[PDB]
Amino acid sequence: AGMFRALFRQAVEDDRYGEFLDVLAEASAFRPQFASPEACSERLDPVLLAGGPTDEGRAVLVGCTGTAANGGPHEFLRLSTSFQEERDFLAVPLPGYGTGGTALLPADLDTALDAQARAILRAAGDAPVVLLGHSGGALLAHELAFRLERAHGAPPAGIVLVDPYPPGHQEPIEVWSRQLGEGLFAGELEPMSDARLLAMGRYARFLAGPRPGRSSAPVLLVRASEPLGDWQEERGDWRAHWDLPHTVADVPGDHFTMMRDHAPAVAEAVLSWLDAIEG
Amino acid sequence: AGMFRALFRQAVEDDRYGEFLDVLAEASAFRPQFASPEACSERLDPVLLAGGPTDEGRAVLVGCTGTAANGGPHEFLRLSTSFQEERDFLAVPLPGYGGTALLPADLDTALDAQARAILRAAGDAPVVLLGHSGGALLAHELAFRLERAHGAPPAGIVLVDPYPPGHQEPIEVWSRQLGEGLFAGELEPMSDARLLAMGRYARFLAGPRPGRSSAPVLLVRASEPLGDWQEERGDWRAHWDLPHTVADVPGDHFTMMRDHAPAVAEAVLSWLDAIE
Ligand SMILES: [Mg+2]
Repeated sequence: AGMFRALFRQAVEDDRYGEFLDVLAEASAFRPQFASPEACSERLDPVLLAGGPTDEGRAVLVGCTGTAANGGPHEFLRLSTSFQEERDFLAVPLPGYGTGGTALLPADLDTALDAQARAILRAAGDAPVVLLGHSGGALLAHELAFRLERAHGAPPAGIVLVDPYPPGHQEPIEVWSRQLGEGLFAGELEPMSDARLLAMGRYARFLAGPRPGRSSAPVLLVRASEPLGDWQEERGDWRAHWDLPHTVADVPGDHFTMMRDHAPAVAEAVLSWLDAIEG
Repeated sequence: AGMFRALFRQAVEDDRYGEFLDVLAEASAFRPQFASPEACSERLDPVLLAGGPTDEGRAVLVGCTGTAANGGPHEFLRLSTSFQEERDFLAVPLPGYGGTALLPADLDTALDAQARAILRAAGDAPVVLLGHSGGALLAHELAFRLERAHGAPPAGIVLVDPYPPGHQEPIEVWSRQLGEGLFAGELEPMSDARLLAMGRYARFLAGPRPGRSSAPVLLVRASEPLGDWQEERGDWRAHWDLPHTVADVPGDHFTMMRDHAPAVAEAVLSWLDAIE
C-alpha cells in the first residue's frame, strides 16, 4: 500500500534494488526529522523478550533492531526463546520506524544512536551489556557500541555481529541484490509502508558513510554457512566479514534462514562465547 | 494523498524544489513504461475547446499540455474562450498522466504518440502549436519531431514564457514559487503517479535535444517578475533565440495565463493573421 512499495517491487523485478535504495535514501531527506535525542518522537523502551536465571554482574543481551522495512518487534522472537533461563534479552527499537502520524527520522546516525543508548542504559542498570544485531542490525550494533563508549562512557562487554557485510566487503550484497530484495518481500507479515521504506533508505545511507571509530568491545562474528544465491568461486569468499573478531562461529542456513530456521544455533554460539568471555 | 506529494510539499517549504524534481525523475525509472508510440496505454485524441467560424486552409491551434502534476484538462480553458469564433483550438494530452498510465520511455516516444493523434484530428488544416512554460518547451520539441519524423512541420509555434536550457536561471531562482504555484493551483491532491510523470518529463527537457524547428515562432513574455530579482542580474524574462515576433503581456509567469489570458489570445490572433 503506497507508491514506494510498488516502485520497490518493480526495481527488484528489474534487478535494480541497489539503485532503488539510493532513491529511498534521497527521498528520505524530505521526511520530518528529529535533531536531538530528546526530540525523538518514539518511546525507545526496550522490550524484555527472555529472562535469565533468577540466581549480579552477569551480562544482558540487547538485540539491536535492523533496518529492514518489513521488521519490527517480531524480529528477535525466535532467537530470544533460546535465551530463556540463560540470559536476559532486551530488544531495542530503531528510531524512525514507529507509529502513533508516523515517526520522525533521525537527522544523523549519532542522533538515533544516542536515543537508543539512553534507553539501553536506563533499562540495563548496572548489568554489563552485550549488543547483538543481524545484517543491517549488525552494522548498527557496532556503531551503537562505539557511541556508547565514546559519548556515554559505557562500552559494552561485547558485540555479536550476525552476518555483517561491512563497507569493504560488498560484492555478495551487489551480486545477491535481487535475492536480498526478494527476501524482504518474502518476509512481509504486512505490506511495507512507504514511511518504513524511507526509514530503511535513510539508515542504509547512514551506514554507507564515513564511520571512523572502532569499538574496543570484543566481537563474536556469526556467519551463515549457505550462500544466499549463485556465486562464482573466483570472486573470492562470499561469507560475512568483520575485521579482527574475537571469535568466529559458523551456523547452518543462509543470510536469511540462519535466523529464520536456525536461530537455536545462533543462540548456542552466543551462549558458549559469553561463558568464555566472562570466566 | 500519497507519500510523494507529502515529500514534495516539504521540499517546497525547504526551498529544495529542484532537488526533489531530481528524486521524482530517478523514481520514475521504476514505473511501467511504453517504448513505442503504438504501445501508449492512453487515447490521446485532442479535445476541441473552441470553434472557429464556419466560413479554408486556416490554421488550427493545438494546445500542448505542460508537465504540471496538478494540470491536465483544465490547462487551456480560460485561454480557449478567447478563440471562440476565431480559431479551432484543440488540446492534446501529455502521455503518462492518464491503473495509471504508462510513462514514455523517452521524449521522442511521447512526441510520436502526440504527433499521430494531432495529424488525424487536424486533417488538412495547418497546425500552430501552443504551449506555456514546460509546455512551451514541449511545443517546440513536438514541432521538430513533426518536421523531422512525420514530414509535417507545423505552420507556427507559440511559446508562452519559455525558459529553455542556457536561459533558466530566473525560473531556477524562483523554483519555490513554482512549487507553491503547483500546490495553490491544485483542484485535487496531486497524485504520486503524476508527480513521477512531471519529474520524468522535466528530466527529458533538460537533456540534449536533436535540433531546431524551421517553423516561425511567436514568443509571448510575462511583463512582471515572479519573485525577487536584482537589477544587476540582467533580464529575468523568458527567452527564445530570434523569434519571428515577440509579444509582451501583463502578468507574471502564472498570471499571464491566470488573469491575462485574453492578452495572450490577442497576441496570438494578430500573429496568425500576419503569418497567413
Ligand atoms: Mg580483517
